[PDB]
Amino acid sequence: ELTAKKRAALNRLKTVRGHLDGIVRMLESDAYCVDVMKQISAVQSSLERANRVMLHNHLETCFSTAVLDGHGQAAIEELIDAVKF
Amino acid sequence: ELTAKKRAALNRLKTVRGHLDGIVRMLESDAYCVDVMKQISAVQSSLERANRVMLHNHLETCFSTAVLDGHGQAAIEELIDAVKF
Ligand SMILES: [Cu+]
Ligand SMILES: [Cu+]
Repeated sequence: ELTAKKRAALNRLKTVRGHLDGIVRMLESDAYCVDVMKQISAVQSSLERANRVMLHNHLETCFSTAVLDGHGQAAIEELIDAVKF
Repeated sequence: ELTAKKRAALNRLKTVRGHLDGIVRMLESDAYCVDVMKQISAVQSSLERANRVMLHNHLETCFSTAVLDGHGQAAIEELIDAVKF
């Protein structure tokens, strides 16, 4: 069943797929380079926001409750690739 | 009519919209946070590549042929917002 944050991330993502459609569309109509470039940047910024809600969800959620057991090093170590790999 | 670079940017973008679908889908199935986070990052990296092909197209294209006339300052000045605004 679906979190606070995971819902919003999801809706954010849905919103971004439509944003993407628009860009695909204008590129298809041989749109002005700079305009396309700025849409693409708008999309990336929304992606950044969604990813950080994710992280945030993850930390209080799966991350924390690597309280009990092997948690610790493994949760961290793999958390690290998802920041940049 | 459609450029070298603008074609590829377009196909890249089309590819990314499908990538996005997948993410929307897994989030809908309450997917593992980290996995989702890493897809989202994969999408952003492809966006970065597409944007730079754009830039590259723009520079040889509309940017350059602000050779003649008021070109110069205006093309540059507005080019600058599309790097970060
Ligand atoms: Cu998680
Ligand atoms: Cu251009």
